[PDB]
Amino acid sequence: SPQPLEQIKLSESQLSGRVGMIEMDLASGRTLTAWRADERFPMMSTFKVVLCGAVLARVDAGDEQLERKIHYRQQDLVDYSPVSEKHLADGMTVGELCAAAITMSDNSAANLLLATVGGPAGLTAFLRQIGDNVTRLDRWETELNEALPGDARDTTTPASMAATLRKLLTSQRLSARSQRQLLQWMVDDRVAGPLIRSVLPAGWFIADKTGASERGARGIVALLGPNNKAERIVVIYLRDTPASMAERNQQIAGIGAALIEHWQR
Ligand SMILES: OC[C@H]1O[C@H](O[C@H]2[C@H](O)[C@@H](O)[C@H](OCCCCCCC3CCCCC3)O[C@@H]2CO)[C@H](O)[C@@H](O)[C@@H]1O
Repeated sequence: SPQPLEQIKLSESQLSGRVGMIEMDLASGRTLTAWRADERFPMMSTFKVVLCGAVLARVDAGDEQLERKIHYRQQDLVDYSPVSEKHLADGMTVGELCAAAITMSDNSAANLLLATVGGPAGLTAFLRQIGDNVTRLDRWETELNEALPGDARDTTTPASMAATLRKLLTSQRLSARSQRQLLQWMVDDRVAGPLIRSVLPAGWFIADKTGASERGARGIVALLGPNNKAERIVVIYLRDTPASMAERNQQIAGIGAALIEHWQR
């Protein structure tokens, strides 16, 4: 593989789309690689990590409990509810809802949790309160995945998302237990985590949340590193490509390959 920046450029040429990426040390925030890091990209399901950070902040303040059971109705469900459609009789706890949102990308779980933090506007306010002045959530699932060209709704930048993830995971804004919970939910991703491990060399840590839109977008927020350590945050977003989902996936994987082969920068 080529050097990471060279591979990112090649991916734009092959996809005819825009790529945005940051690679950052998790412990310190050192930025190693920036490419279109201040340009906007749709978050898609990657927003669910920030959502559950806001839920955990409420738990830490005594305004929520991960144990609290939410009884919801079938009319509350939106498209793609693999976990939440199974619990119309018995409900789900707040913590189960976050696990479903992050680890299964369950959309109805995410909307139930979004309500608890004051909707898109409440989540955006939380972001402002932790010093992210760029990321914005405007819509609910599934409309937030529309990814219309030129639309600023439901977007982040690679730089803002990486900094926000680092804040949630490490800055002691969340309690120790809450930081550990957020990390574990990402470690437990079932959508892409197992597939990524099956193509990662031995020794590499992964934790992640992915997102997708049928209108030529794709993204991942990840923790990655050798020696089984979550050394770096890697954020990659794609937009405005006509390419197949498979080719979007392959190009993101190719950027990862370039990082792995050229890690010590
Ligand atoms: O010399 C480095 C390594 O080179 C290859 O590893 C390949 C691997 O066989 C392939 O499957 C992967 O694809 C990359 C898969 C990307 C995984 C995650 C991508 C995401 C998630 C994390 C952030 C970035 C994007 O590339 C590496 C590096 O070439 C060898 O197989 C391996 O023995 C060797 O240790």
